[PDB]
Amino acid sequence: GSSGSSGSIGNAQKLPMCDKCGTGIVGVFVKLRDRHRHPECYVCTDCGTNLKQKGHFFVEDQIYCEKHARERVSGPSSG
Ligand SMILES: [Zn+2]
Ligand SMILES: [Zn+2]
Repeated sequence: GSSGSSGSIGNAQKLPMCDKCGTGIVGVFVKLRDRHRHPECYVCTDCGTNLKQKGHFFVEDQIYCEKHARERVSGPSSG
């Protein structure tokens, strides 16, 4: 464990907090339409594949891989 993260600081430039985890992003990242995510979180939510090239889909306010997304957008409906 690190048990660090020390350093007193006042105001700070606004950062696009990731959606998957929920933490202020810094540096390289994947900016979504109206949302923001990390360069590693951008991966699918079901399995976790790099949607960098493949791409991400919108289902129930979530992101998945065409492989999973298609299955969700097409099929049953979980209340
Ligand atoms: Zn994240
Ligand atoms: Zn998936």
